[PDB]
Amino acid sequence: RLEEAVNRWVLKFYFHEALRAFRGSRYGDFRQIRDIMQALLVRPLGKEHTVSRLLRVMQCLSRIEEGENLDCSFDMLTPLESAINVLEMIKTEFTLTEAVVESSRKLVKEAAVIICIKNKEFEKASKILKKHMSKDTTQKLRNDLLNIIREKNLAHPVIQNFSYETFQQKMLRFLESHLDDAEPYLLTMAKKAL
Amino acid sequence: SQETFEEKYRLSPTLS
Repeated sequence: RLEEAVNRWVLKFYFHEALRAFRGSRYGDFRQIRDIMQALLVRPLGKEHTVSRLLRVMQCLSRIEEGENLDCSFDMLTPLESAINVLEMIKTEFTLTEAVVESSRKLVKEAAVIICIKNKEFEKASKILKKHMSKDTTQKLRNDLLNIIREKNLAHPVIQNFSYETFQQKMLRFLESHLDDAEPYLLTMAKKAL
Repeated sequence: SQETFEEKYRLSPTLS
């Protein structure tokens, strides 16, 4: 009973510091804090609803933060494909409309294809474009990305102008908007102690 | 069923 409470305090504090690190573009720190949170997941945390929301947001951010490492897997799927799955889960569990998550779904799918193209993984880019963009977005963009792949044209403006920093900061901005504002109890007590 | 809490909410990548 006591350990659960502290465990949640600890998870929530490190969630707060992970966001702070992600928001400051300190991804090395983000990953170190992520690994601490990962190790916490095997300990009792109380009712699953008390932590489900922050954990979904942290899952999505963790997959986005690894989005450029195609030598990395969260599902036996490239990291940005995994993030798409988590985004769907967030839509359902957070009781969001399709319209509210549409522009974010669009950013992640476009990022998933563009990263494959940037690493010259044209076959992976093609399979991702067919799996996630066939049944959602516009035919001209599909056609543009297809032709970029067929021609291996990394010089195309869609590729050249893509910024992964901007992409993941936009993703953090959307994900954060669905979180409560309470400052973590541990951080409060640390301010009072110092 | 057999899914664990750590599995459902896995944060770190399985293969890196």
